[PDB]
Amino acid sequence: AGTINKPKKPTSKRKTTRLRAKISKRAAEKKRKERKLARKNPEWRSKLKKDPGIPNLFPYKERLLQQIEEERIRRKEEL
Amino acid sequence: KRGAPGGKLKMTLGLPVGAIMNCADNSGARNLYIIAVKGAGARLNRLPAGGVGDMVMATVKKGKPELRKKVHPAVIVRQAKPWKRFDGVFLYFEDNAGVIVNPKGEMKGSAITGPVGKEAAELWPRIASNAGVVM
Amino acid sequence: FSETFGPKAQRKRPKLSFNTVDELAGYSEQSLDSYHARLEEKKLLSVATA
Amino acid sequence: PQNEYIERHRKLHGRRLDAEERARKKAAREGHKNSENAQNLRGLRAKLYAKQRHAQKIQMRKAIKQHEERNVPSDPIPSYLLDRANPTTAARFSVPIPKVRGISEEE
Amino acid sequence: MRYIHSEETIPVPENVKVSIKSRLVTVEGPRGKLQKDLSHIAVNFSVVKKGVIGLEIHHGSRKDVAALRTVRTIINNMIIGVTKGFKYKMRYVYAHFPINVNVEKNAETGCYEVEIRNFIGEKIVRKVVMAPGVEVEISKAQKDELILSGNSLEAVSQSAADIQQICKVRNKDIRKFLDGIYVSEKGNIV
Amino acid sequence: TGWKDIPPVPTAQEFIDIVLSRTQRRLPTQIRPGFKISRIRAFYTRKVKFTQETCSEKFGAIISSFPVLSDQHPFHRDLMNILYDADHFKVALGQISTAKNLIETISRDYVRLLKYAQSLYQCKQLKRAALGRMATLIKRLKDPLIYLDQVRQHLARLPDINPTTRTLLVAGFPNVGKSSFVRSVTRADTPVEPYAFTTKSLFVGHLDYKYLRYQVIDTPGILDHPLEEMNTIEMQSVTALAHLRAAVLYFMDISEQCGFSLKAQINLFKSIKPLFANKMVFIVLNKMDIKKFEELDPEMQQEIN
Amino acid sequence: KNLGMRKNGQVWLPAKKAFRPTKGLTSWELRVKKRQEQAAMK
Amino acid sequence: NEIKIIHLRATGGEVGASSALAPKIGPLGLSPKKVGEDIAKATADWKGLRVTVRLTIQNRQAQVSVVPTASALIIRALKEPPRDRKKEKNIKHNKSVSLDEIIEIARTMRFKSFSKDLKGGVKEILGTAFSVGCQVDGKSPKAISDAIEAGEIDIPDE
Amino acid sequence: CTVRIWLVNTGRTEHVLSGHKGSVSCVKWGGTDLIYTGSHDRSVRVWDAVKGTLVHNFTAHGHWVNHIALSSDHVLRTAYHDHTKEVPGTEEERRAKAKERFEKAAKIKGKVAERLVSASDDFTMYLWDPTNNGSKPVARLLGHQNKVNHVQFSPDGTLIASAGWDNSTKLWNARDGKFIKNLRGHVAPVYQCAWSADSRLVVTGSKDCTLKVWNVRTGKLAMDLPGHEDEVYAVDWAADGELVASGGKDKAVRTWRN
Amino acid sequence: PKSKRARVYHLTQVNKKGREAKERLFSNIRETIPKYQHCFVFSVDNMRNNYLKDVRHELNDCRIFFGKTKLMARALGTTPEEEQADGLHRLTRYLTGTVGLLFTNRDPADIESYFSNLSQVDFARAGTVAPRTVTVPPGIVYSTGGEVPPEHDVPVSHTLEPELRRLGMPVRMIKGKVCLGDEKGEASEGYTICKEGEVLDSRQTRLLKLFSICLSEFKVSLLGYWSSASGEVTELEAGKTRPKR
RNA sequence: UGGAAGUCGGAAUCCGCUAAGGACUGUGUAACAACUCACCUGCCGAAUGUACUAGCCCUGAAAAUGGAUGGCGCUCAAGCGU
Ligand SMILES: Nc1nc2c(ncn2[C@@H]2O[C@H](COP(=O)(O)OP(=O)(O)OP(=O)(O)O)[C@@H](O)[C@H]2O)c(=O)[nH]1
Ligand SMILES: [Mg+2]
Repeated sequence: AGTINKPKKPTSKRKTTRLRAKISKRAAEKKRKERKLARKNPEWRSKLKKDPGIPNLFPYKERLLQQIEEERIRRKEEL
Repeated sequence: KRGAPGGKLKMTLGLPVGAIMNCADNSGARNLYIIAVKGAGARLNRLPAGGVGDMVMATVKKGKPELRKKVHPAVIVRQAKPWKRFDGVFLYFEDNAGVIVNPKGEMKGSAITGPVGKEAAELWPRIASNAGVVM
Repeated sequence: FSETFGPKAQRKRPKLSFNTVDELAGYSEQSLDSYHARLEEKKLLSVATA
Repeated sequence: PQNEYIERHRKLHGRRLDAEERARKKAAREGHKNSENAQNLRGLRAKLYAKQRHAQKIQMRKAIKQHEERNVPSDPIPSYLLDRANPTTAARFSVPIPKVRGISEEE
Repeated sequence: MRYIHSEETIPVPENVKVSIKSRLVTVEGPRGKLQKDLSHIAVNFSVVKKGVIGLEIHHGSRKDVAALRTVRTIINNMIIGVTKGFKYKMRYVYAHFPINVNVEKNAETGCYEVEIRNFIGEKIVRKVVMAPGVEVEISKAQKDELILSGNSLEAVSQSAADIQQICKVRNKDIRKFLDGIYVSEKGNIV
Repeated sequence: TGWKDIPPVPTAQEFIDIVLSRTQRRLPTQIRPGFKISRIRAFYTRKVKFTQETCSEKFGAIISSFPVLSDQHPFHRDLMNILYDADHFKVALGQISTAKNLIETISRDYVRLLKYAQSLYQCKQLKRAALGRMATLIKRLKDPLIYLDQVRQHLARLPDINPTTRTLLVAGFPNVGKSSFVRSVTRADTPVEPYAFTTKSLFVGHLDYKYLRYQVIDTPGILDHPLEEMNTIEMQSVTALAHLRAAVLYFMDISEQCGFSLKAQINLFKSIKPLFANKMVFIVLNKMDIKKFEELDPEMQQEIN
Repeated sequence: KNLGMRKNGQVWLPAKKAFRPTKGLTSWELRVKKRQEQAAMK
Repeated sequence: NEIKIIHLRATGGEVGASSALAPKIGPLGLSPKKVGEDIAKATADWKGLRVTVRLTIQNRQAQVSVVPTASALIIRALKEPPRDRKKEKNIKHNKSVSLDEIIEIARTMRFKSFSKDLKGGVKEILGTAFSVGCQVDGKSPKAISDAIEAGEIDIPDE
Repeated sequence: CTVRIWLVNTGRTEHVLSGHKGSVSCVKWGGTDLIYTGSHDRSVRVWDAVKGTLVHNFTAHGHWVNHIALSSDHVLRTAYHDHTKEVPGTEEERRAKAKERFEKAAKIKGKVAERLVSASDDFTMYLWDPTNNGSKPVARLLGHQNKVNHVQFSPDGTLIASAGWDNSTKLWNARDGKFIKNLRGHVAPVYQCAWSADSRLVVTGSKDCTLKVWNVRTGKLAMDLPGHEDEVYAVDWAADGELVASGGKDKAVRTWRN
Repeated sequence: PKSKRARVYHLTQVNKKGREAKERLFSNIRETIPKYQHCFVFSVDNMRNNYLKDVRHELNDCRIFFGKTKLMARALGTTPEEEQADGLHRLTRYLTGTVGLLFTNRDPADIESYFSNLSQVDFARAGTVAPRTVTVPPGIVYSTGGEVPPEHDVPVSHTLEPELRRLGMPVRMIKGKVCLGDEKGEASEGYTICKEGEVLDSRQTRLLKLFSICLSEFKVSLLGYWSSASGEVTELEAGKTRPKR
């Protein structure tokens, strides 16, 4: 495009008070509306979230699984 | 090709759109009413105009009824407005007159009454062949 | 449309209004006669002003 | 000229001498050109380009999935109804729309 | 990621002289001398071994590490230019109007000039001026062939590109009108 | 004259893109809700009318540019019926005209509704409705547009054969020398190759004899089986023999290096003889450098005589 | 001399090496070992 | 005095195979009708079947031979009813072929096969029969090939 | 695109009839040991059932062929069984009685000539007599405004009944193919039709969940049979004339009587 | 790294083999040691190697493995604790480069006689020395490029012209015929593909293959064989001279 | 199919030899031929490939007097996060 030699009308970054107030009002209305939709949401939600686990690149993941196994066996023996 | 001829020097245009000129050949028409000029430019409010040797679009108002309901290409061969040639001579004819041709420039009729202008004679070789006086 | 004409066309046999050689010759005869009659009626039936 | 005259000229004389090389270099530059189009087109042209690229990406994903999957009617109808185009075919006396927006007399 | 140290290597032939001062590389060989300014790239030059030049970047990004490959290939191209040279063989073809190619050497510039006449019957005479250091001859072994030779690969290839781009067919079908001048072979003089 | 003056026929999606880009870029696109309702109605009515006008111009150009098979000479009409399916041709152009008429009807209906629309939202919905319905109408024409573009390219590449002039029509089996004769007497670039059906379409050249222009027509080869079993390639030659009042040069190869029996050549000549009524027929015995007529069987010579 | 044909015809280009700016950080034997504990852990 | 070999595909009991053949044999100096008659005489035992013919030409006379092919042998062994090709098209070879004559076809094809064993030759012929579309012992030739590979059906060695 | 002939006791195929370019939608076996097939490749074929070779190829239909019908179908379906309700003592007598019934139902002008009719999606029907006319059809049966789904000869062989997708059942003279009368009672496409043994009555089962009994001599709707909750797919009239069976999308068999 | 080369997914039938091919090769070799009484190692280097199919066909009683060198070395057993038979670890010193295993029951003299009498004329590969100078003449370019006389030769196909131009031949299209210079052999010298003693590169060898000119031969050099009865590896003539690892 | 040999189409798509090679991914022929791809081997030499997620950046639609992060101006900031 011929932007460098012949630039067009600039896009103003100077906000107006009316537009700022309107944007704030619409943001607050959207936030209240999404609260209402989340309240009346029929979409299913699990009781317990899926835990991502231990990353593979952690250098002591196998050892950490060893204490996990040992602690569960100890809990089974205690119970 | 359009009817505008090349190699034509600038001259005074004496016949604007709306003029009625005599019909100088034997096609059957008695006069031609100019509705358009070939090669006319574009200006606001300006009437198109033609001079001697120009092709115009003309309508027969008096003549045979067979020629009546059509638009014909015509060539202006005589004009009454004085115009200057390159040798410094201003000149004019006693009437405005033209001949009906086809878009390629062959004449509809067979003979021309009265003289024709030089500019018409060089620009249209059929009119030069059908003219008895070149003047 | 794609199997009739084009890069993927599969049509080989045309649709003919005749079956034999004599029918072809006759059909060409009345075809030319009808074409001439249509030209004659079209002829019987500088631009014009608006 | 008549019939397939450009193909006959192709048979007799060939291409320009650099046609294959220029075509190969253009096909090579297509990736840079597509990224330049994705980052530099403006407006409605950019929006249409984005939707087109989205559609081609979805179609390419479907083609790859089908090629990976290559190595592995509904309602009973009689024989005279087989191979024809048939519809899929899927107290409170309430209508499907029990309530709509009210329209005032001024509207 | 910022890489602590990255390095590239350029071997030098025995008859070649390399001088680097303030990133301005001068490469001299049997065929002559070439010179290029490389001060727009942050690089440290060194002599890591006899006949070996090392290029290193310290605490540079991936882009700064990758720029050393371009510097390596450019200096190797100057080395190949002063050792063996660069040669571009071009062919001009036509269908009906033979292309008349005249090659001359202008005395006051020292550069070669290639004049092209009768390109698809055109009355204009196209004139293309070669870069300084590019020599153009009309080949006698093969038919309708120009040979451009020099030390600078960029100069020779840009001259060949100018010769192609001056004979461009406009407003005609390129599947039918095949006249032009094309680069047919690229290689070394030696 | 020919049929090279037909403008290119776009596809369905290209057609929709072209029409909508004209509507987007040749008209103003900014209307405000605070304007007058007559102003809003005029804006959206102008959009609908302009879209219909562009569609009507394109469809009318497609319809008027293509040949009318009812108005052609019998040779040209039957040649188009052989090369192209005549039913498919007429159905494709009828679908084009039907879509044009339906687009006009939709435009009239939505302009009448936009006369009574009361807000910018309603006007916008009516405009989008009209444009979407026209787009659906164009979308159902996916196959006729492709078919008509292929037909247009082939028609532009067709030879120009005058059916009412002096013409020498060369016919026979393949590999007998028809294209060799046509190439030797004219300037036409018909290929000459040793395999059968080298020439798959009609070719035409021209010559001058006694200051008169003669046209010479080279045809594909014809085999010895009835009209129900001949394909379109041989139907081109058969249509040329049936409808062009010409001088038929039937080329015969008595050497039989064409691959066909001379019995089959005699039988094909006898079979296509009824097309030769009111026409002038010359058996041209070609390849005399290989085998002469005197070398042939006297019974065979008796049959040829 | 060069025995093969380069695709773009720039026969003066050298035999380039892979752009591996992280080359030399980890040895091969250690990577084989770490592959073994990685497979066991997975 | 040179030997020249030309391979062609011909339909048995048909003269018109020389139609496309004669454009090149004519320069060599043979009679196309004579070559077609020789081809028909050689392929008289292959009525209605496309077979490949070797033409050996030397000193301007030609001798013909019928080169066996697996598909032609399987279609012949199917024993289809005699029929005309012009009025009956789009046919399917859905009849049954017995495994013994499949082994016989493999023994005939042993000279063309590079398989080490008659079992491999039989499996090649079964694949060709699968491509043809017939049945072996009332079952699918792929299924008999799988049974032979698994060892349920024993193929004789040589 | 094939028709396979099976021997019942072994289960083995004797002949495979191939040559159709589409799905073979209908097959009939005539009393002169011929096999008639109709297919979606717009063709009807007559095959010799003894040798397995094609005899006739009729390619005059313009679309899919849905149903074909023989003039002797009613007697070939029931063999030696008749109105007497006793069977002959031996196999030779039973075969002789079956052949006599077939010849009586298939004689045309004193000679045995099985008459064939085919209905297609091109809105048309074709009447063929392969023995006396070969490949030239006896008549083009014309008048259905939509696809013709089912066709049947009358047991006495004088009438042809056709059911179309234009909600109509049409009656045809079986000798020259002339249209006689149109039966107009259905509001959805008629799927099947069937004749009574006395050739007075036609039962038609349609998509509108109804059966209708038509008297063909008065040309009028004798009986209306509602009761199917959904579309009717299969309709049959017993050879005894006692019962009419119907079934369809509602999954329940319905038997209808006087 | 957003800027990356786009990898082309291949919509073709055959996939990459993987480790299952290696396991199949291991099992096939380890089941073919005990069935055969000699195991030869043969070398074919810088050769097209397409006649190994005919070698396999003619030696139908033998078994030939032509696989990855290190894969065959690990199949036979490099170390004495890993070897499948007594002395197979001695044979693995010859498995370098392009080698093949030949399991046989025949007398070794028969194998040596076969591979000494086996000669096939072959196209040269890149890197070999040209034995004779090949120069295509000016004028009409023929299919063999002057190897056979032009009267018995056929003109080369017109589709090969851009390939010859890409390989460096200054050919052109004249009336559908590929010509070097002019149709009458004027204004252009003949083109020398290869000279005496020059090392051939892939461009020259591709030109020679396109013109169907063979400048090399297919020779199988036997390095040595292991005998199952003695447990001993006998070294052959190329086996003394070839480097070992 | 006039011709159709993996590559105008319809349907199947198996086996052998295998190191591996589709009853073929494209270019090509009137059909062949020829070239190319999938796959395999030799050379080389140590880390890569794919798909997502999170930051920052570009596009993700704009009219009409000349103008606005308040202005200058700012680029390891005079921008962004702590
Ligand atoms: N010896 C000889 N050969 C001829 C003669 N005329 C034609 N031929 C050969 O016959 C072959 C067929 O030539 P064409 O001109 O293509 O004849 P055609 O095939 O019937 O013509 P088309 O089918 O229309 O292309 C050519 O390849 C020639 O070699 C002739 O007069 N003498
Ligand atoms: Mg020919």
